[PDB]
Amino acid sequence: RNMFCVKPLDLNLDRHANTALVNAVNKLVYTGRLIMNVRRSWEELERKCLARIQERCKLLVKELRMCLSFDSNYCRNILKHAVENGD
Amino acid sequence: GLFSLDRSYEEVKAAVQQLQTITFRDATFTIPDPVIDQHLLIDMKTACLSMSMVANLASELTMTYVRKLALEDSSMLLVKCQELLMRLPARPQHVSPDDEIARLSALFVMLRQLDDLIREQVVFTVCDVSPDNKSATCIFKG
Repeated sequence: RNMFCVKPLDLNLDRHANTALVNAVNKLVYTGRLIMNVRRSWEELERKCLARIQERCKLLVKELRMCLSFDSNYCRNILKHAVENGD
Repeated sequence: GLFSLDRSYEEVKAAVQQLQTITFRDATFTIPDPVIDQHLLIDMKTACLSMSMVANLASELTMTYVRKLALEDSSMLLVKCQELLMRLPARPQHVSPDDEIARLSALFVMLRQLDDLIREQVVFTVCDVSPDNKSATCIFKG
């Protein structure tokens, strides 16, 4: 839900009742699943926002296609640029 | 040799009489004047270095074997060996037998290095004795 307040294991996951290899791999899979979760949430939000700005710019340039002036053609020409990258 | 360091002389005179008799095989023997010299000193140095190195060489399991054993076992051997120690389920820390082979091998070297201070030389292996024990045919001569 929120991918900026990283809270790395507020409570401990260690346990004497098992092998040290098991505790080490449980700590590793906690860290790995956390990293995968934060990256997948990030890139899903980026994909959603890129899709939204693509839809909005295409709908705006098609809506601006009817009127023709200096202003309309200038703003159309600004919105002719590609949006697929972050920069 | 080892006891007579840094201690009083009355302890030494009370310790020679506790450690001069030997009741081996229906006979009492006494050692003529055990006296500390430089040879006993260098033997003490070799002994203490070897046992220090084997104390360092002890693994995580062989020092706690009797400590884990003496909770559930009951035997006159274990009781008689426990009282010469101080007072103070669970998990082994890390089983790594690839390290334990090397630890046990070098521990065997250290145990042999402690051992050869009292096992000087076999010079005869007795095969058959005379019945009055005045003689014995034996091998390994030389």
